[PDB]
Amino acid sequence: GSHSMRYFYTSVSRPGRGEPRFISVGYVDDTQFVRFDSDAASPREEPRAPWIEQEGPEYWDRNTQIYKAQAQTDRESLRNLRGYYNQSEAGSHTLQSMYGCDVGPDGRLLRGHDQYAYDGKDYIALNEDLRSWTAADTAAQITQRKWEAAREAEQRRAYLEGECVEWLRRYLENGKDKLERADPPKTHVTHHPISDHEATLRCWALGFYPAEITLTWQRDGEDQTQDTELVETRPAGDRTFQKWAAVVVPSGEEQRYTCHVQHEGLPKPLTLRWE
Amino acid sequence: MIQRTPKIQVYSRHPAENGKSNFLNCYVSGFHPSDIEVDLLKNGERIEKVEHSDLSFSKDWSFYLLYYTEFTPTEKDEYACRVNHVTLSQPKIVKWDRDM
Amino acid sequence: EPRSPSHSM
Repeated sequence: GSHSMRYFYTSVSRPGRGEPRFISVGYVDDTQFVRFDSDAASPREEPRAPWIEQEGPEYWDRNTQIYKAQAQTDRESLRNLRGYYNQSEAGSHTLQSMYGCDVGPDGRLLRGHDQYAYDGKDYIALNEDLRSWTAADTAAQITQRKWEAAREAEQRRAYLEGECVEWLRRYLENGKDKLERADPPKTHVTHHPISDHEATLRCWALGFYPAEITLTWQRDGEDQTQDTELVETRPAGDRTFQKWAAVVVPSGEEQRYTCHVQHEGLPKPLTLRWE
Repeated sequence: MIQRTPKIQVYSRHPAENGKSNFLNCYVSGFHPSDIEVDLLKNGERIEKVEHSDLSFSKDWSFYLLYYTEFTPTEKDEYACRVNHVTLSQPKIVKWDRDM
Repeated sequence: EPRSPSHSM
């Protein structure tokens, strides 16, 4: 299948309380596989999926030193950004980093990503050409000129075309079925009378992977878009996801309603009813 | 500066069955900044053994966290999630409903 | 595996 790897960094300043907190998480598709927290008793990269545990001690040692260095770099970036924006040295600010690679079924790079947000606003991003930057404002143009002079885009491109693609391929070979084969939803319909005249039909999708899914209610095979309550897809906590869709219907008309489930893990789209 | 109000969902990992071990989840998402307080409550009292997922975020930079605890649901025990964030003028309390 | 850090902003 097509796959992605992403690293997500969050640095949060706390002036007067010490160095910023740095947290990193790594994902392959929708599976978190590593974390690092600068505030841990002994900070180090830690496994968060079983298939990464087989990586040897040199892996964990290299990555731990990288996060420690990146925490110090983000601390410098936070100091520079509050200077660029002429902000108070007393206040807490956020620097977020998001990078990684999208690959096709043959494992070739489809797209590289390397971008940043300051206090929840887009700041600077490596363009799809992996050679040029988009800066949000004159502060980000200071960073852009610094990074153009330092040939940062070249160093980012080398990672995204090399280590990112090559390590994602390795994780997929080690992850095997956990990463390659979708886990279809377990589905059921529940019925909740509101009154003698109205009832709720709720269509459940549980334990599915990956998170992408479509749930629709139909009346006589027509989508009930404007009348469906749909909850945001949510983690079960065991690496699988949940979703439900609900419709309020006239009591005794339940038989006209079908729930339609589309998920990559299903042999074919499911039609469910209250039964 | 960007401030985004958290979305909250409270739910069990598995369909609830009285007397059967489960996980109580409180999923907080769509928020900024990341500073947030989430407690799970049993009959109004703070549950002590509560873990959370590692801080991550969505493509719009908004944060999400899952808070969770092992629990055995009963008929009478009431569960809730209480959230404090800079965007909320008071704590937001969402009750667990086994049917949602 | 993560990218080696490079220059500050």
